[PDB]
Amino acid sequence: FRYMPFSPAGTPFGFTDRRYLTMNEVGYVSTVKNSEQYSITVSFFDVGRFREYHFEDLFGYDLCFLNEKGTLFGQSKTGQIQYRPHDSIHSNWTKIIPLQAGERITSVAATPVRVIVGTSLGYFRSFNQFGVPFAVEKTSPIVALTAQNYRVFSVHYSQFHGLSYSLSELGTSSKRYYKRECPLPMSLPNDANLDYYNFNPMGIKSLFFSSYGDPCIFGSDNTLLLLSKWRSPEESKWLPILDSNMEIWKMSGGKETTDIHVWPLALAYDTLNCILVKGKHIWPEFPLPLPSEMEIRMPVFVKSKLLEENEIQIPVSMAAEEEYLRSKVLSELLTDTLENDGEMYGNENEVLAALNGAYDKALLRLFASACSDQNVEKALSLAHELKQDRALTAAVKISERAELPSLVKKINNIREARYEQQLK
Amino acid sequence: FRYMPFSPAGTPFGFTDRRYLTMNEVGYVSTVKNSEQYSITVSFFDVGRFREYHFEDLFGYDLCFLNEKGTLFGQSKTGQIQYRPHDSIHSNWTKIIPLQAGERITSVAATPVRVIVGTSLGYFRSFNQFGVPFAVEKTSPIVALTAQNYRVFSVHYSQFHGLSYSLSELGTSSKRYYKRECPLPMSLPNINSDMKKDANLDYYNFNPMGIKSLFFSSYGDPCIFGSDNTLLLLSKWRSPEESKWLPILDSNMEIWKMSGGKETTDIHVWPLALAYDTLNCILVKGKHIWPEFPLPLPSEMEIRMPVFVKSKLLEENEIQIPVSMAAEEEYLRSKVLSELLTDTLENDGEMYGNENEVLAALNGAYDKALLRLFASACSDQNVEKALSLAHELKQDRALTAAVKISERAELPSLVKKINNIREARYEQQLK
Amino acid sequence: ISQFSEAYNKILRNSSSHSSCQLVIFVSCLNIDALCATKMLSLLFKKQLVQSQIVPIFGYSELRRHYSQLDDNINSLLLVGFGGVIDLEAFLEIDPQEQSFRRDIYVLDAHRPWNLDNIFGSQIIQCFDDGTVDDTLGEQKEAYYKLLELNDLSKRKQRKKQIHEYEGVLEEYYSQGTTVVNSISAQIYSLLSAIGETNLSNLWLNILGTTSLDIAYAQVYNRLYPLLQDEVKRLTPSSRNSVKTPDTLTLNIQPDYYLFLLRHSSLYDSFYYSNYVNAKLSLWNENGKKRLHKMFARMGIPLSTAQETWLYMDHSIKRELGIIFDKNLDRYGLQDIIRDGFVRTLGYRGSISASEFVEALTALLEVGNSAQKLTNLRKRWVSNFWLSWDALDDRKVELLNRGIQLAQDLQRAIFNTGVAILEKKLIKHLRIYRLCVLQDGPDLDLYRNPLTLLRLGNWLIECCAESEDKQLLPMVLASIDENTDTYLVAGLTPRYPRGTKKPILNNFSMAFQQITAETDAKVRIDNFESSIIEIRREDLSPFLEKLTLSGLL
Repeated sequence: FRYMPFSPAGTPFGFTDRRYLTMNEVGYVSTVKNSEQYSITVSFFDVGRFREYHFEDLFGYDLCFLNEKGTLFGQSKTGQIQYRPHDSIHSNWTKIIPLQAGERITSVAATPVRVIVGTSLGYFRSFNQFGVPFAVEKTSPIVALTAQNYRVFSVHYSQFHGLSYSLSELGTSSKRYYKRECPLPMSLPNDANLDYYNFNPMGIKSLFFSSYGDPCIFGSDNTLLLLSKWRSPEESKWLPILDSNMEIWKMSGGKETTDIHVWPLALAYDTLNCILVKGKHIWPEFPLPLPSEMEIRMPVFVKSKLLEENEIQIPVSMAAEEEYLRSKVLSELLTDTLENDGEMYGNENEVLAALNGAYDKALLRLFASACSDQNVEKALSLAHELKQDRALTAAVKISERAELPSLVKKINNIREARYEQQLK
Repeated sequence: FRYMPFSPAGTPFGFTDRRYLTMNEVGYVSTVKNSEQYSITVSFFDVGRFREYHFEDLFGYDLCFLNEKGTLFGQSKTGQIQYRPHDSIHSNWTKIIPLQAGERITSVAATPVRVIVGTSLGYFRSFNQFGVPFAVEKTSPIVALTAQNYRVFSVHYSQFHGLSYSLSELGTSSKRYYKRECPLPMSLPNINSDMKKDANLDYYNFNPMGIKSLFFSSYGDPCIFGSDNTLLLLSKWRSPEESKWLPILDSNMEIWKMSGGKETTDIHVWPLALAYDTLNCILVKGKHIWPEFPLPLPSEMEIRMPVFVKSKLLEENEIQIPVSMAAEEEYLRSKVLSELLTDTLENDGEMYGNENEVLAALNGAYDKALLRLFASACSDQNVEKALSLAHELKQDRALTAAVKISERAELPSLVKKINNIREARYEQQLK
Repeated sequence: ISQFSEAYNKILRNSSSHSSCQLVIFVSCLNIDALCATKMLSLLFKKQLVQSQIVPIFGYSELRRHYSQLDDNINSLLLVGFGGVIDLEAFLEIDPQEQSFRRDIYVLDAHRPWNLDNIFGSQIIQCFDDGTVDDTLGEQKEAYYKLLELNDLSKRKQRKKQIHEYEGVLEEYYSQGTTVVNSISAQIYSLLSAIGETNLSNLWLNILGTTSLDIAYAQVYNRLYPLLQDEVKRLTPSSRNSVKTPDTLTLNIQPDYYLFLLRHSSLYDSFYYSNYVNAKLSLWNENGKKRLHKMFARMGIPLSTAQETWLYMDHSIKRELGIIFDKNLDRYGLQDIIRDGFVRTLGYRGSISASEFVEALTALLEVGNSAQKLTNLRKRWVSNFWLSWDALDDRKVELLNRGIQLAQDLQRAIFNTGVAILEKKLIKHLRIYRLCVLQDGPDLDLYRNPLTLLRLGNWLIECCAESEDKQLLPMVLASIDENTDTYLVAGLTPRYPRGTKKPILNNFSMAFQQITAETDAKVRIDNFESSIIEIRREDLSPFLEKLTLSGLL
């Protein structure tokens, strides 16, 4: 195995002399090669907030990470790093990380109060915002890093066992571990495609943290994985709430192309930000693409059934099952976030009220279909999943219209049982 | 690494066009292929309660799992599943699970309140008894499943990892984990170069992991039986950091003792059911290790701890074991069973209503077997070894019997040491 | 002392209101580089959404009548290159009023002699002092610093001599000739890069001004041969050609020549300014009007396919000159022709480089239109300035070629009389310089506006650019068109034939202070640039008698 330098949302060179160093919601950092040196150009999307600047690269940095306060650079061959803050008040600092024979820096990370540097031999060296060292730790080799505030999330991959991930928090008292090298369910891969595989042996396109406190990962299998309930190890699980193949197929009309990929940028509570790249290569080049937004969809479909019923269109009855799965995951995560962290924007209550109303409404469409096919028993289990008290009243009217008097009395027993538990 | 569809106690075709889909304590499900389709006939051991029936298959359902309430069928290629209840109250239902290119259903499971469908990519899709879909969970690829009406037990394995075990329960509100992906050190099958022309090559091609059968016990303990012919039982499953695997049975020593010290390979053990003291099996005689059409009568085989020497048994001579040697094996067997039965009653309570008589008889035989080793230590004048054996006694009446063995062996210093243990236990009991 | 990002944010908050909080900038029109620096500053002030007011000023005596009479609440005055030599705070009194003052100008002076008060002792004159000169007369830390505060009969007597020791180092200093060391293109473009705004129009704009100084000095832009190279590669728009895009303004590099405006047109009127290049060799007419006819009429120059042959398949002939002058390289060795240069295109509408482009801007600034005539002469040059500033859009196309066809007659006009004053033989090397007085010829009207005069000297400094291994001194000319003998006399610089080792800036402005200090008998320095003054007819003859003895070089 060869330890290649990894960067968040980076693209390889290909047949050109320029590429993207890093890419996130703040902006993008790229490099332009000239006759004797390298040239780093940093461009942002929000031109009105920060000042755009550029400088010549004499040392030849190949690693970069961008956060809301500065830019960190790192050299894998000589171990020389440099942190450049956007404000002129803070001064620049340069320090050389010691490296052994054959040791290369594979991934870097930066937070405004701590600096995280990972190597191929598993050396964990942590610095503060001024360069003062605190501790030297020996762990598994880190191949990927992402951070929002305090948290350190490292992906580990050894020579023999490999494929694991760790989750930690750099608190004021001591470093606390929530997960200790749990196995990663990401699928490994079994010319544009050939060149990308060598530079990126694991196929990790991009990785970032969500705005609501949950870690997200996007592997080579093009499935958006959502880590829910990370504060409790008893109920911590991965949730694939979005499937790439289903979203492209429904919007286009019922076909499936090859040259239209989905590169992830950010996720801010409703849609996944992306760049529509059209061409042979899977990596973008220089034009300025407009950012697009894709609506989140659960990957639950059949392929033979969609062709018989015919941009490909989905009917009413089939979409009620997908709407039930999507609303159930989002309502549970939003409830636990507000009861533990509170409000963040100030409009979470209107989102929660609209989501809970659509959840009970979508369940009634499946409830009406069960009564039409005379399945009284399947209709009984659907009534217990209702949350609001007004949804139970609406279930009685669907049952009386379908001429089922025994189903009507069963709804009333659920109502009396919830009122007794509420008074205890 | 290409996977294979796994079923509980499934047998391959071999040199025929017919095989068994699944096999358990309820009954057996077999299929007969006559040149165009499959004919699934489900037979049971209890002819009095249920009625034997059969039907014609037009989809080729190879994955099956049988429980006390119904029969589940699954298709690894198209993803079409079907559940058939035995009683006439509930009606049949058909649903097609969507599957991508490459992805196939490897193992299915069925409980009366939850439906478990596992895939080759590790997608965990769970359904209820009415068909309402739940949340989709992405985990490691599942290769083996077993359940007994309430919990989900998954075994994970890939090409860059190794065999593991997970224990979870599908509750009414959310999924709760007892054990989450802990490593399982079960040995893999070692296929050599001479196995390519052997007649048992067909069994390993349908099941590369070598998992012959796996099921839960009558008292709720997880069990697994791999290709290494050693029955492994999971002890202390209520504590995640204290969970241990304890081998209480081995077939490789029992065949040699019953055959009079021979070296034949025509005798095997196929596990069907285990209710705390006897593993039900079928004595298959022949070259093949898998059963075929008509099943012989079931025999009874009591569990024995695999602690023997091979050179010592030949010098002392069905092979017979003496009194003195069997006391060490009886002590190891009774110690494991008494600890598990005590923790089961203090946390789950009674299940049949006769657990107290089993516990009283087991504790009496435990103290009695320790006295045989205690008498042997006094005869060889080892006073110090006899002191450590006295501390392992549970009942107060066993301490009185140890005094009489010590006085007969003419050891007055050993007598007073037994009385100090008696005074120490009475002081702790009053606190 | 002024970090470049700091003054921008500081001048931002001082006038950013939606009222008459008007900041106003001033610019001279007498310089091409003075224009192009200001144009890029205005447009970023548009997209930073501030109100403004732009006024040109052509005359140095005019500055009082344009500022010191009309002010209400202007807090932020801005100015481009006016007061490196004369102190404006002595020229204009500003009393200290309201240490954290009430109205603060900046300055963007580009010249070599500075003024010590304007950097040290700064209270309203916030000058541009960043990493421009790190050695801003580094010996000054005790001269004026002890001039500010100035038994003791033997002690103070020594202390007066130390002041007199400080007096000489302030006497040799403030007695130097002037140039521009660094163009104003260099400063503000570096400032915007500290802010970081990526537009190739800027990169097209900043290179224009430094291209203008290619005919006034040599090694100033020779330092900028890397800084042209890195930016066009760091601001690489594309790796492919990505053809048939009418937009996107692609930037490349291609070789080019002293023989100029070729890609626009006229290999015909190249024949004149090929003989300009042979005027750089050893002649002006004689051998060349034979010698040109080995290298030129080899192809008769057509009418219709000459839109194609000296546009396109002259690339077979530019190659052919490229394979002619490679064998004129180890043998001729005249390296005034092959040059690296720079070019741009518009997607369509022809390829236009920046060599010829500065040429159109000079001529279009020229033509394109008691004491009662000078007012109606001064209102012209401001007005015709104005139609050149809007030349930097795509919206001017059919006015762009207007200067082009204007330029290729003005040289034919200026060469028509240069050949006359040679053959008259009225250049006289008296002792130091050479003096020429164009008393009267034809077409005297094109010598009022001084921008033609430096070009006439630029042609005339090169007639004497032979070996001349003694007396490398430029000339002083004379001409008159209007009443009372105004006589816009001027001086030139000596030139080097691409071998500056000696420090040759100017000696005349030192003498120009002398004659102006003598009698004040109708002498004028009201024109802006110190290299041009005026004289009376009966004063030019005692002018030179004061100059043939006052050897100040």
